Order: sequence, then structure tokens, then C-alpha cells
Amino acid sequence: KVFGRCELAAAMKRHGLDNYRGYSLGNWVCAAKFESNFNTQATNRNTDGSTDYGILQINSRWWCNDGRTPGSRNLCNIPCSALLSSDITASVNCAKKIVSDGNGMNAWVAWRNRCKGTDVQAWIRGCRL
Ligand SMILES: [Cl-]
Ligand SMILES: [Cl-]
Ligand SMILES: [Cl-]
Ligand SMILES: [Cl-]
Ligand SMILES: [Cl-]
Ligand SMILES: [Cl-]
Ligand SMILES: [Cl-]
Ligand SMILES: [Cl-]
Ligand code: NA
Ligand code: NA
Ligand code: NA
Ligand code: NA
Repeated sequence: KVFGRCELAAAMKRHGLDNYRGYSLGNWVCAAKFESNFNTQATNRNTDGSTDYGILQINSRWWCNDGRTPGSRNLCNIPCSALLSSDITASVNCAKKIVSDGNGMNAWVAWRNRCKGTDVQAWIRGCRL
């Protein structure tokens, strides 16, 4: 599913991401924009053989099981395929664990490089939330 900008903002708010760990909704929408262009089915292979999945490009090294990432963990206790669902529940629940891990949203290098420090509220501007 490719979400619209305000549609994803609303879904993320519904699932409790707005101000989760102190990160405003626009942070999350911005990160989703640059990780996946709002596409739940986005996948990206990493040089290390891990793969990133879904709207927030969650990695198989630590967070989900895909059966093809040697030596990896599955800390969200999910098949990586759940991260590709039109239902963002599994992505959101897993993102909550990731952002709680110590480094906040810096875990998403695209967030650090493209969203951090910017006018992230622009990402929810105009939306009925
Ligand atoms: Cl957009
Ligand atoms: Cl915001
Ligand atoms: Cl497996
Ligand atoms: Cl594996
Ligand atoms: Cl594990
Ligand atoms: Cl599994
Ligand atoms: Cl949803
Ligand atoms: Cl933080
Ligand atoms: Na994701
Ligand atoms: Na894994
Ligand atoms: Na999901
Ligand atoms: Na950018």
C-alpha cells in the first residue's frame, strides 16, 4: 500500500506514535517519506546481507526474522513479511522498540541525515489529525 502523507500521519497517530519517546508525528512521517516514500512494500538489501522492510525500513539484523540473515536476531518477534502489510500495526510496534533502544530516532540513518533538525511539522501541515 502506498499511503498518502496525511493518511499515514493519521494511521501513525492512531497507533500511538505521535510524541512516542518525545518524537513528534512529523518526525515519523518525515522518516517514512525518506525510508520508503510511504510504500509499505518497500524492501532494500544491505551490503551485509540484511534487508530493510516496510514503511520504516526496519532491518533483519536485529528486529525481524527473514530466514536469510546469518547470525541475526528477531527482537520484534515477527516475520519481516509482517512489515510489508497494508496494516502498519507491526511496523509501528516494532518502531517503538527500535526508538527505545538508546539512540532514539538516530537508529534510522535517513532520519538523522534528512529529518533531524528540520521543520518536520511541515510533514503534518494541513492534515486533519
Ligand atoms: Cl509527500
Ligand atoms: Cl510535528
Ligand atoms: Cl525462517
Ligand atoms: Cl536469519
Ligand atoms: Cl531474537
Ligand atoms: Cl518468522
Ligand atoms: Cl494501518
Ligand atoms: Cl531521544
Ligand atoms: Na517498516
Ligand atoms: Na533477523
Ligand atoms: Na506492519
Ligand atoms: Na532530504
